[PDB]
Amino acid sequence: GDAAKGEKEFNKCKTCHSIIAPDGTEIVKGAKTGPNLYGVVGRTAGTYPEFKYKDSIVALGASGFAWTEEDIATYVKDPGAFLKEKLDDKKAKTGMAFKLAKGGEDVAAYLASVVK
Ligand code: HEC
Repeated sequence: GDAAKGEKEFNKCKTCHSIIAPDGTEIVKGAKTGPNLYGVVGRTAGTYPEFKYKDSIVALGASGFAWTEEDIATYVKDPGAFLKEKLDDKKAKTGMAFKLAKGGEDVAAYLASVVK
């Protein structure tokens, strides 16, 4: 995907999220309302350190759910619904009170590029 467009598009992502360098330097000085996305790619979702997740997203992760580029790209288009679906649960609420039926694709590539 267009990692460059992903980077630009990240202007929205960072409203809640951020991206951190391996050493801890706050590269994307965004918010920390959502789990800092650096290294989301391949991660077992709800398990990033120092982040107050919910039961749903954590359980999804615990069920052996890993964030692929595809999954990430899809998620942003239908968060909450994604959880509800894959967890086969009704009460699978998400903190992400935001959706976007675009960006996901390029942003996923950007995240994949960023995990260095
Ligand atoms: C503010 C509201 C936003 C915006 C604009 C975006 N996200 Fe995203 N996000 C947000 C919260 C509060 C949470 C936590 C969910 C929970 O219930 O705990 C999330 C979570 C994610 C995740 C999950 C990652 C993980 O499991 O560790 C992904 C993936 C994710 N959000 C990605 C993402 C992208 C690519 C965005 C770009 C526009 C984006 N979010 C925006 C809150 C918010």
